[PDB]
Amino acid sequence: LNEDLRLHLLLNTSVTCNDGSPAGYYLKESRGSRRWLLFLEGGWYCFNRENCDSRYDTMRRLMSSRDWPRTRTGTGILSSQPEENPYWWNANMVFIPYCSSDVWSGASSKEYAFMGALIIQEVVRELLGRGLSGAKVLLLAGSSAGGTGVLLNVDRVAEQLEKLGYPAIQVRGLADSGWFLDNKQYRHTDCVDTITCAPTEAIRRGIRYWNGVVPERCRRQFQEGEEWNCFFGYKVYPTLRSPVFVVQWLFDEAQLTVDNVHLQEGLRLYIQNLGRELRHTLKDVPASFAPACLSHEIIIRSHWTDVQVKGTSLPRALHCWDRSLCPVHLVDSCPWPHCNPSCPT
Ligand SMILES: *[C@@H]1O[C@H](CO)[C@@H](O)[C@H](O)[C@H]1NC(C)=O
Ligand SMILES: [Cl-]
Repeated sequence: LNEDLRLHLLLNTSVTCNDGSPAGYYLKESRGSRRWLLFLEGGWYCFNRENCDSRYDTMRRLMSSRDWPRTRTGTGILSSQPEENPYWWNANMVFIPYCSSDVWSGASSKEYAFMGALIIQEVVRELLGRGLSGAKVLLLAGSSAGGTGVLLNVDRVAEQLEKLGYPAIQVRGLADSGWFLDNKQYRHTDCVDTITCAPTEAIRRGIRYWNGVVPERCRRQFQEGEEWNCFFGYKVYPTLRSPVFVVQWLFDEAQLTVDNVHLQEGLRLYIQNLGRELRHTLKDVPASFAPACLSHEIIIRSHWTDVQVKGTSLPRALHCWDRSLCPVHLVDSCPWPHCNPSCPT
């Protein structure tokens, strides 16, 4: 097929996936478009040697490029089909697979390797030779751990480009399902399994184990040793220099899982309070889209055009935002999961 994204493994083979195989990116160039969409894949993380070994058996794709296919079809925001992607089908499309298990924060060279931030850096620089140097807009986008990666890296990439001599390129971000709360769990549990570890504790261990770096402007706000705060969207958002659009299910499953909810009286309240706290953190975020659904991820799913908030679709909210650089602070007020009719299933 004419329209598939093609795999490029990183020429510098010292920047690697967890297991030492080369990292990489898929690319579909678009004749004539000055819009670049760079997508960071998600899929959790591992914060100790034992959890990582276990992920290596269960989910090897997420720790190695050995079996990556040479092509991939872009879906959602990365689709070249006008019906699937009405404003940006004609964009330069890039998919960066997530094989560092580090929320894209790993920045050192030397057991498992965690080099997420360096993979992004490396992909940006290779792309300059394939046409990124003439871009008007570089949209750094991501889902789940990729979404959080956007927040950790978008200003780093803005700096990388001005340092390399390409200041005219407008760097922006789009974080989907990467906006989490460092809250108290519903029912307590000791941190042992990835999926049920409290978010706060998970990042504390992750950041040390990974040698993870956080954006500089957020790092300065918190004490030495408390860099884990910068993994949380409401804490990193305020000092961002690059513009960022935030897409977040008010009742995100990954959030519920880490809050040790499993799917009552007390639970209803906790859940409904979650939704409320979420809304509160989006109050000063005009570029947001936050439907009251219980779900996780949206932007590279084929059905992303379906969801609406206040009569506006996600592709339309994004296009208006792009144009402002038609409403934009699109947060559902209805208070219980699925109260929005447009939710998916
Ligand atoms: C290649 O990547 C390695 C590991 O990050 C880095 O140390 C080395 O300097 C890179 N090569 C360059 C920038 O030429
Ligand atoms: Cl061309």
